[PDB]
Amino acid sequence: MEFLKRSFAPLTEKQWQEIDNRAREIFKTQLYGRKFVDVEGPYGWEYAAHPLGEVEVLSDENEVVKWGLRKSLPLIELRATFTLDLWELDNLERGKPNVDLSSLEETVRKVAEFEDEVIFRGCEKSGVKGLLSFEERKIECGSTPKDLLEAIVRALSIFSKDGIEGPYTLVINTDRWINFLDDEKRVEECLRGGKIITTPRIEDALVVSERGGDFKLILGQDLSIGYEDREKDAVRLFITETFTFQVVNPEALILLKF
Amino acid sequence: MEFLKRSFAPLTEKQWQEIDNRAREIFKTQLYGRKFVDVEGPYGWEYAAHPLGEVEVLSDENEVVKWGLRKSLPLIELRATFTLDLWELDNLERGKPNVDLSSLEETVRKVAEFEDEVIFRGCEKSGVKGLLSFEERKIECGSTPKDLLEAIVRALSIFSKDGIEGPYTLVINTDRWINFLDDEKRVEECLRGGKIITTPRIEDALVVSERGGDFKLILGQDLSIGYEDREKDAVRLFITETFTFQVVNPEALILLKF
Amino acid sequence: MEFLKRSFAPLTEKQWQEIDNRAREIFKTQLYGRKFVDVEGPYGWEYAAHPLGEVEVLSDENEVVKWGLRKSLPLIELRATFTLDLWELDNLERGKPNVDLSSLEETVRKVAEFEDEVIFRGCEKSGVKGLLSFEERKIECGSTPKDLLEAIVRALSIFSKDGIEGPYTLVINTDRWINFLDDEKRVEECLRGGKIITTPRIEDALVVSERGGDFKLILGQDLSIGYEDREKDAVRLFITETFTFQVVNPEALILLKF
Ligand SMILES: Cc1cc2nc3c(=O)[nH]c(=O)nc-3n(C[C@H](O)[C@H](O)[C@H](O)CO)c2cc1C
Ligand SMILES: Cc1cc2nc3c(=O)[nH]c(=O)nc-3n(C[C@H](O)[C@H](O)[C@H](O)CO)c2cc1C
Ligand SMILES: Cc1cc2nc3c(=O)[nH]c(=O)nc-3n(C[C@H](O)[C@H](O)[C@H](O)CO)c2cc1C
Repeated sequence: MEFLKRSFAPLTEKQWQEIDNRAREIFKTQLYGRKFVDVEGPYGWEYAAHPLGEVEVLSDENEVVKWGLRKSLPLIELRATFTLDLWELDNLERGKPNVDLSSLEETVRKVAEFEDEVIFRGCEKSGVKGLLSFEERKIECGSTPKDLLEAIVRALSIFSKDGIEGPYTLVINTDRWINFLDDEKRVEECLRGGKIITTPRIEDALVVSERGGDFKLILGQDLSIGYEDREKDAVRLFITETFTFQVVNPEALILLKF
Repeated sequence: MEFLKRSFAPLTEKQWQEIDNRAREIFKTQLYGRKFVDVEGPYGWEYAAHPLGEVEVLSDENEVVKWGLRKSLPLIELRATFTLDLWELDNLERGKPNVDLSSLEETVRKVAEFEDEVIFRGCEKSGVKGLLSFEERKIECGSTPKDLLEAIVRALSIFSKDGIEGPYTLVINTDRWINFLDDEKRVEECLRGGKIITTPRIEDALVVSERGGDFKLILGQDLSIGYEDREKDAVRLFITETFTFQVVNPEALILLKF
Repeated sequence: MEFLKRSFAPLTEKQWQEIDNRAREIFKTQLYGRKFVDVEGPYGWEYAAHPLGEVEVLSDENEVVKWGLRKSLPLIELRATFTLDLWELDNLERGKPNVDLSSLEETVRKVAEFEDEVIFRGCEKSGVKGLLSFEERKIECGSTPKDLLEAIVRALSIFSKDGIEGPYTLVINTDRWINFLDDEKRVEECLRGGKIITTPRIEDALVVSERGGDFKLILGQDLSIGYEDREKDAVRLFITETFTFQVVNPEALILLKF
């Protein structure tokens, strides 16, 4: 990882270990997307496109030679920077255990919010599609604590129509989960071993499968931390990665508008 | 399988694997009949009758020599054809994962519907009998969510009268299952380890056993896919098999008219 | 090479060998570009982009997170088709040595013309640059048979100014080579072991080096021949590849306008 200029920063290694261990936990908890979607292995730092397979024809018709341009998806790279003071980072070697890191977490939350917004609603500039854009997969639901049990069965019938099988899971808003609270074992038994996930991002529910191979995530470099500069008395660091995301089968996904 | 002219089709083997894997799943999910009935092994492509055992006498009475013709059941063979384009099937070798197969599934559903209609109501031309034709095995049921628990017990008594035993199962319409929804563990305990199956074909319920040997299915050739022709730019394929079905004991079967 | 549907064509292998051997020679003679430029190895049939290294920034300024899209070069794929009769292709097995192939060569010339036009003048849709577009590398020349000897020296001085060294070569129009014909050993000695190449494409001369690494050619699949169809009595075939081209150092190249 030589492109991360790590050996040129005035910090002993213990402070590096502390910073990494503090960031990893918020990434483990705050990324909802990685729980069901699938992940393809790391490639490198310079991989710069992914192939679809199609071809676009630009030539005329009455020609002896014909030609066209292949198509692909270009990755995304991001970078965020923050500042940390040196006296407080140095108080660690004297013995204090609860050192103060109060600007790391603030940006560590914004990174995750941005990524989840991309996965759930998509950005048109890069030409991606979001899970809330396949509109024609809709059913209806109610409000009384019994309507949910009915909607789950009516959805598994449509799954059974096609070839989708395997374990199922439900993804629901947090505030709506209050009304249906009094019974939970019935919901878990109707899913036939399913799991419930509650999130604050979306405003309704949706139902998905978990057999494998329907949603893919392409990573060039995982999230990493590195050095930038030395301002006056406060060191400056950054965090970065490169990624993209594709949805293969629009059939293993049902949106339950309330 | 040389009678399936497979080596004379302009497709590399990867496309064959893709097509087989796409069809197998819909067959695994959409065939309700195969779940409880029993299946006898494959024989061959030219087996053309099955023996009952009876004899029909055609001669007169005052003769020194008497003769008659044996009786049997003749199989059924079916064939369905569809067309697939070549440019889209070729986009697979360039790398695209979500190739388009939108006429395979349409007929793959009609085949299953036809077969289940034969098993459940029978065709008079071939002289078969359907599970909804043994009328004299009837009881009565109600609508309140408690009536089902009563009907199950009243049915197991009549099973206990004869020699039928072993695990039991219930087969029910999908739309009716909505009313009796609030309690499910009681139904499962009264069956003493039974299972519930919901289907959209029939309009009421019925109760069967699962010990083994009461319902048989005779297969000559399992469902298979093969080549027919090359029209202009779109290849053409077909799907086929041969089968028949018999019901031995009309006693391990109870119909609950609502 | 299974994507080239070769085993499904009604031709014995000897005719395949004959056709390949007839095409290879015209490709060996008619491609001027491959003589000095360098070639990078074959990758595959689905490689679909090449990375430059740059990054384009699209976000605003006053944001906590910043993002941008990486850039690349997309390949080119081409396909050309022709028809060959069967009676004449069959006269080969009886013994005739000079069989008639009179539509193969006609398109085999157009393919090469198209490719050389791309290398020498570039196509704006794919965003390439041609050797005749770096205008600011110009000098002047004359007409008398002595002016060429002067221009070569005046060009090698400018090469010596920078780091360019190694063997040199000259590329010249065919019709102009008539005037300077009477002396050739002097030109060859001033190049200090150089070589002269005469072409009918360009309208003037230019001087290049040959040390290695200044001009690159990226190939996905080399030129290949395959089967398409069977019309009535005349089989139909095609020829294809995928490529792109880049110019690294605009300094090892001098254009001598007459
Ligand atoms: C007793 C004492 C200890 C200090 N220790 C540190 C230290 O470990 N790191 C630091 O950046 N500044 C430290 N400072 C402050 C620093 O030496 C001084 O204020 C400079 O002017 C800050 O750039 C210390 C100051 C005092 C009086
Ligand atoms: C660049 C290009 C690539 C093509 N590739 C294919 C192909 O792989 N399979 C195909 O059936 N037709 C292909 N076609 C179309 C086909 O060669 C031509 O339109 C015939 O007339 C179709 O029968 C292609 C056409 C172009 C311009
Ligand atoms: C003696 C004889 C030999 C022939 N041999 C060939 C042959 O090798 N290939 C062919 O395509 N047609 C051949 N033809 C022509 C072909 O059999 C016939 O004209 C069909 O109607 C052409 O499609 C032959 C015709 C004759 C009279």
